[PDB]
Amino acid sequence: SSFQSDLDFCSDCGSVLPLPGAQDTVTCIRCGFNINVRDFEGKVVKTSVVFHQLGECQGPVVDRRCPRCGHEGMAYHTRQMRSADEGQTVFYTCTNCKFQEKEDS
Amino acid sequence: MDPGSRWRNLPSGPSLKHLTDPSYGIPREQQKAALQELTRAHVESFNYAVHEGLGLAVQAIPPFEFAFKDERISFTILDAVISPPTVPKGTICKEANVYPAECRGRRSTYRGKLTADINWAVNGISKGIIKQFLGYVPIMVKSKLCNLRNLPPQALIEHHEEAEEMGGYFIINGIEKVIRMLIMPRRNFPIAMIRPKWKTRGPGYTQYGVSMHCVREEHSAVNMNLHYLENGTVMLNFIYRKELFFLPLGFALKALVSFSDYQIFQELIKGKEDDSFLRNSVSQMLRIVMEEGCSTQKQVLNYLGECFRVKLNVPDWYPNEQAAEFLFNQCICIHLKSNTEKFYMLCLMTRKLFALAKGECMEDNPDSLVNQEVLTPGQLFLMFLKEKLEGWLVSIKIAFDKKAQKTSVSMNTDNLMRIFTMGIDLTKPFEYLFATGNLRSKTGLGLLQDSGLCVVADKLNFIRYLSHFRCVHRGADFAKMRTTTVRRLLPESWGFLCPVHTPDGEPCGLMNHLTAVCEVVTQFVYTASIPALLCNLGVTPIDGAPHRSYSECYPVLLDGVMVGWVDKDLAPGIADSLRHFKVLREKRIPPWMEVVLIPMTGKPSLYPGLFLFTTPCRLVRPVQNLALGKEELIGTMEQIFMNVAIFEDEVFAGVTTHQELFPHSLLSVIANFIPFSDHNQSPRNMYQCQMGKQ
Amino acid sequence: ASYDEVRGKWQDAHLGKDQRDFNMIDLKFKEEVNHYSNEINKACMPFGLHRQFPENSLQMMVQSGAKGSTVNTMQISCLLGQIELEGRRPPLMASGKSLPCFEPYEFTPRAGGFVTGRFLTGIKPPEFFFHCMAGREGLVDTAVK
Amino acid sequence: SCPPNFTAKPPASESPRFSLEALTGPDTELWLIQAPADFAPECFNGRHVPLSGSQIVKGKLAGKRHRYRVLSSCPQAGEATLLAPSTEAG
Amino acid sequence: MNVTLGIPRLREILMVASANIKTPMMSVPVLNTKKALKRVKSLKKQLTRVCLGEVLQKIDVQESFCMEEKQNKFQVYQLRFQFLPHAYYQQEKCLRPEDILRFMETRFFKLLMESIKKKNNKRNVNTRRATQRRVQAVREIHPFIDDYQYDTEESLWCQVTVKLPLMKINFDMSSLVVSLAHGAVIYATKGITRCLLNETTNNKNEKELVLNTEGINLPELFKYAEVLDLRRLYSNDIHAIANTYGIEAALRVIEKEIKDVFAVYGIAVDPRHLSLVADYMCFEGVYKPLNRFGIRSNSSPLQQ
Amino acid sequence: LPSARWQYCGQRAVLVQFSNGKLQSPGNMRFTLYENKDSTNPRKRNQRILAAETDRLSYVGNNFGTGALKCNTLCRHFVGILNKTSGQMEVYDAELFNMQPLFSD
Ligand SMILES: [Zn+2]
Ligand SMILES: [Zn+2]
Repeated sequence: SSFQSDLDFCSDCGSVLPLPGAQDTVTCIRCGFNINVRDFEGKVVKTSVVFHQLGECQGPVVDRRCPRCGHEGMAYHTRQMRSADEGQTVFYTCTNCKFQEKEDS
Repeated sequence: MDPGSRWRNLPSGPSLKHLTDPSYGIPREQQKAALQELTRAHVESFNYAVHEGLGLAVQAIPPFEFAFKDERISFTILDAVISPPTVPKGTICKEANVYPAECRGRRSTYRGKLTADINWAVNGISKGIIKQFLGYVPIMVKSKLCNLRNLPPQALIEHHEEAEEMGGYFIINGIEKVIRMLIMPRRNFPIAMIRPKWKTRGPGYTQYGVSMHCVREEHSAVNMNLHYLENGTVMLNFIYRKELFFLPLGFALKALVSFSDYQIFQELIKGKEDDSFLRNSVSQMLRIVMEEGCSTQKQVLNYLGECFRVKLNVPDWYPNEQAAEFLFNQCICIHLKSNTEKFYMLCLMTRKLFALAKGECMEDNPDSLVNQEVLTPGQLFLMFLKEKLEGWLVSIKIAFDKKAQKTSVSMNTDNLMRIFTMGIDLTKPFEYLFATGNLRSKTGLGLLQDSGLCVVADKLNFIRYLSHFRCVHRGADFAKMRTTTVRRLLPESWGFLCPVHTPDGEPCGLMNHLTAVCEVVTQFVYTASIPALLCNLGVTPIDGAPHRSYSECYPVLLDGVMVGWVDKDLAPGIADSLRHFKVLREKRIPPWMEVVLIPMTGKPSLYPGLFLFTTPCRLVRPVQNLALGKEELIGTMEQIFMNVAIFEDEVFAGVTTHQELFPHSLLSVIANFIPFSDHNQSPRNMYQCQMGKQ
Repeated sequence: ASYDEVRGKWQDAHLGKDQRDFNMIDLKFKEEVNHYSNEINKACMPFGLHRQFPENSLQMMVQSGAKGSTVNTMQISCLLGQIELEGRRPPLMASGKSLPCFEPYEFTPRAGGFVTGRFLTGIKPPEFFFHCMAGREGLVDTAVK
Repeated sequence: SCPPNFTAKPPASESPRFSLEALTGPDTELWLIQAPADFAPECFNGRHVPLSGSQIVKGKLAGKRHRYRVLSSCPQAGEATLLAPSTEAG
Repeated sequence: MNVTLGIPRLREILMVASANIKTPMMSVPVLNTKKALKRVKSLKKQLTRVCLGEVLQKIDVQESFCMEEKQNKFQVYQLRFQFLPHAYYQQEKCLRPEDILRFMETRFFKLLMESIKKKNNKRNVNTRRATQRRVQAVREIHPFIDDYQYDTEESLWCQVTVKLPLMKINFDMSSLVVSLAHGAVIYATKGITRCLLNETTNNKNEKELVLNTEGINLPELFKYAEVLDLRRLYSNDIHAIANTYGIEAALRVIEKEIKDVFAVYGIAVDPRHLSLVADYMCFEGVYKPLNRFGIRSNSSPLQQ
Repeated sequence: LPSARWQYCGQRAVLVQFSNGKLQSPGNMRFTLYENKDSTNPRKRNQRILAAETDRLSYVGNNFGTGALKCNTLCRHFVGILNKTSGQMEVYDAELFNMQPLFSD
């Protein structure tokens, strides 16, 4: 008339057995049903912590002459940095010498 | 478009013929049914919160039993009503009612008498019933307690009010003050969070955690957290009157149910059965409860009623088994009456935390409107009124404890009752919340902020006045942060909040305004037949076993209550036959239910399930379900899984399942009034929306 | 590779806590759609306007330094171009669809904010919601910090 | 030590047996049919229920030809065990 | 590389004049001689901090139980450490995978067996917080080791079979092992995080390889002189040039560290304004701040 | 395509859950069931208490108390027989019990 619980729980009540210790039988606390410590050989708990399992032309161009190198085409990016009352703001960025100037419209 | 859609009366083009007519200047006998859909969430919420919710919030006040000299005085409020505003008694007058146009011009408050039936009883025998004037509460104009209720537009010009008087506002000392709609977290739902501020809360915590905003019948609100720990152990935090409580998970689940520990083991391992660290951790959490000699439910209840008795402020005569069911009644999952469905909910919060900590489900974005709802003016009225009723009872207790010192004749009461004259009067502590906006509570009412609740409805023009009744304010504490994520436009606000209509300075991104089609769900219905309907479909309930294994089965969560386990090959076919009941109004499926089937992909997507929401105070918007041909109230979380279409040409076969009503539905009322919005730039529109309001 | 396999690879690039291979698919759409943002402006802007400079008043205000730029005129009479949002294309949802109109993980540049319609003729509603994101981004990053 | 082995029940009492069968032989295969909450069981009273897959079986009350759908299953080792009363122990 | 930009760098220079600054760099060009270019590929590698949570793939903890006598009953652990392959880092020291095993065999386990015997040797709470918020050489390390097994064909794993006794509570050895596995392996060169020679940039057509490190150790680079042209060195740290190259070159670093803060943001300031700030802050010989602790040097009480 | 024949007879076939594990070992275990008295109300057809005594422990199972499962009210349970000789799945009525072991007071 024995049941099939997990190894860590009693199989007459459902309460949790404690850990092993100073004896050969681990006992429950509310039914006195004792199980051998030899039955806990197959208690193998695994854990795997994983660290490293696997292992734009800066935007569109516009024909604007660069201040430094004099290249004919700079790449731009717009961004609205003032309030909603006025303006946009255009950030140019050259292809050759990578120079970055801004304008406020 | 469907007849009855509220948008069938949308004009083809502008007319201009309505200002050269003989009808111009004759008041109609029917207010217009399109200007009244803008204060509907303000007025219907107050209607629930002075009639039904007040009777459901004097039942959740427990009986007030305290100790006299070896007797036991017991109070309870049986019923509480609010009268519509009249003149004081003794006034020689002809029309006894008081109308709002008097209270604006005289600069007083439009307020109604609150009074209740208290039931005093000594030593358990019911020995009286006293009708006690508690105070005056403010009445919303055009609600079911205003004296302008259901008047036609000609009888409303006679009482000095405008025709098209939409309501939504309190007259407090002559100044009209609306309660705006704050964003609260999504009620009765696990929200997977990752916050590294939680690592410094206890000894060995982890960032991972699941929160829940719990609300009971629109009148109480409590947040509770879970926390993953590096052991695999789960904790459970909750604040009860500025006292943060720590509580392990086994101490909650053993105190809730009388199940054996093998079933509490089994409920927490349902999907993840081959795992080895998880079974070890859910063994440790129950072993912790086994440590202190707490093997049954009553022993855990005595233990937690002895540890948590001095800060719960229970009386000096309860058994500790009742002073521990007092904390599960008011702090842990208040939205479920059963202690069994609190257990089956803490198991789902715990398993969402396990699948979040292992990195198998992604963080639910707390700032996205997928996981956000709105707070209506019926919630903040009913919550604060409930708390002040309890505070009135506590003030009666303080009146007796002050009458005991410097002792009077002090006889047995027998309806003597000069104490109720000396009780606290909630005229002024209830007026203060409206008059200043400063919430004053020993609880916090489940809200994350203290000020910024009532806003003066200014009326400089009519563009400004509408957009106090469409405002969705994110938070009155996020204005001071250096953040950008809580004030950034996200694509899940399509149809529910307006992209352009927000201010541009410091309240940018916080003060959102609703779109035109969007609407707050305020009608409260009952969910009795829906669990039996689901189990008549393929929902195998919790206690039985599904015919396929778990991890090939979705949880089902009907408005905070765990219901069952749907097989994987049935859950698409259940999410269709619950939209094919909502769009056709069948089998008591409400029209505002969110059938949300988060699918099983096998990748770290959202936590899979079939989540059915029916509660109020959400956001919802109408679309056209193309398969039937009828209007569907898509909610905030359904439309991250639906392929809606804007234009008829963009409707394809098999891919497209819905269609928006009219293609400019994404815009607010005020941002529609901008002519040719699609040709001017976006901060021009965001600046025009605050030109028109000036 | 079929499009479901590539779509599964880009779902796997998404949803991961690396977010490095997902910021590399942005940087390969944002190249291929700016080889179409330039080929439009070479066809419409210099010699394709209705009146050219000096007759054109907008080109006179732009080229003589009065107010404008050669970017605002291209947003008026050619495409608006790619909408970048704090450096990248606009955010996919928690379900991998760009906006409720668009299919989950849709390959087309219209899903990532490539507006390709002007302020002259008109902006359709998705290309408008993306544009409002890019405007609120700048107004928030000014108003807060 | 001293377990209860309870027999204490104030409003209750034992019961006799029923005249059903008591046999589980080589031919009898135990099926555990799980029915909806309002299912009148004479609605299938001569119809073929499937023993594999799924099949839209017909009802009786509304006369609908695919009103119910009987889902067949597999060996689940369902923990419910039948207590069929026997004739050797009355 | 990245630096600190804007006002909290200008305040970091002029207002606090910090000894410990956030993101400090160091820049040395290369001789452009063919012998001294093979060496810089190795020297970029020999200064990067290779950490153990950078070459490790996964930790595989496996707790069991083992009992043979009335006292000999134990908790057998097993820590299988997969290391990431040598092909997946060609930027760090050419750290050939026998070295990340000899690190384990020498000095990981001395940290592990000290963390173990610091933890258990002297969660469950209801406290009501009243506020709001060689295998014979490895076995020689301790007798708790039962077994050691490293990979021989390749060089990728390691299994300590730690055999601990029984306790009351079961502590986590996937929390101690993970927290100890955030630690420097063999050489973190003292005050240098990473090195970046990937700049082949030039100003007047030089093809000048520029190292640009993320940390500051001046005498670490002084011993590489046939490969690094130390005549043209640079730093952010004024306190690491005032104490190595003098105050009269910690004054041609203040000017460049103000100009290269304004010129990130497009602003250009005339050098006659900056050389008045460098010749005021380096007036007393030390690098004083312009704050409440640089007004004590002044003479007028009505200005202080 | 296997098929059968539905034949509903009507008696209750009691079905047992255990709060601690599978049974897996039938032996020397008593089984008695304790219905309610009054048949004028429908409590005679609803109230029932199952007793399953073993020499070690004894198990009590209700239909009304806090601990009774909600799979017999929100769902109906049957038991098939499948007499394959005549080819009929003759089907009875069932009810599911979930027994807790009895310890103390
Ligand atoms: Zn036991
Ligand atoms: Zn250039």
